[PDB]
Amino acid sequence: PFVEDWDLVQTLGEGSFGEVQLAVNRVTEEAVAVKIVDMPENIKKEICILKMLNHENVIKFYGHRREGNIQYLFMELASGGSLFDRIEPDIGMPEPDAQRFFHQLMAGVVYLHGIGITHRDIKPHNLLLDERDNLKIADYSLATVFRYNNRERLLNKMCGTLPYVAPELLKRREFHAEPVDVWSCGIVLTAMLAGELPWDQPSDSCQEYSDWKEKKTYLNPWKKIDSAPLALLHKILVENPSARITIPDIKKDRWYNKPLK
Ligand SMILES: CN1CCN(c2ccc(OCc3ccccc3)c(C(=O)Nc3cccnc3)c2)CC1
Repeated sequence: PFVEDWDLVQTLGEGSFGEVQLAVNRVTEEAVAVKIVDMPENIKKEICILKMLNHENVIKFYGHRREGNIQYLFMELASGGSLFDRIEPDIGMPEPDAQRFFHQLMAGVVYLHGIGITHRDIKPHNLLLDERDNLKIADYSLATVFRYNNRERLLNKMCGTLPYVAPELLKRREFHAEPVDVWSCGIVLTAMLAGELPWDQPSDSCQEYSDWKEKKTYLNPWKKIDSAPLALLHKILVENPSARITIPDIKKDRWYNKPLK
């Protein structure tokens, strides 16, 4: 029935593990986002995490259907598109829009981490907008459990997107999940405020990453950023994950608490 219930109108994007399509129902014309996977059982894990999600700043999971070898995952379509499309290259966006999206990103991330889930691929492509421009964290294909029965487990898989990835994930055999998601959030904030990513990756072979470690914020992208948010970015984009600021402390930051417009 699926082909008789739903029409796949277009490609929306690809997750790390899969591809998702705009689907419109042939009776109701209801429009949804559908992820279709040809069935290895990473998907079983993805589904199970998707079933846990209940928050305003996380995408809405409708449910799943398995037909043939193929699995179907249905989710709320984000009528606002992705955050990536609100970033003007070389410019970013107005500082108050950035702050609001960053407040919302932090709300979603706090939520995930409080259920012991790490997203592992936070970037503007995976941050979607509803009709009222409320941000929603999407794509749980790399998400995983880092805390269960109140015990933390360290991660050891490299994954994500290079320019968003924390430097410890390139160097350490094992590392803590939360500080890696905090890192990526800082790269997203950079992108929102400067319309460009600071480095290809956070390794010593990368000159722009060295420049930042030497504190040369007279260079781009940093020179485009006002002093208050830059001060936050200095706390987030700290190489040593154990000195990196934590989300509770982000919520006390000066710019984070600045009334804007
Ligand atoms: C008017 N249109 C409305 C829809 N517009 C739009 C554009 C990209 C999208 O996803 C990109 C994506 C991001 C991550 C992974 C794959 C694809 C979605 C969307 O709703 N996707 C989605 C929803 C729920 C769960 N997952 C993805 C919607 C573009 C503007």
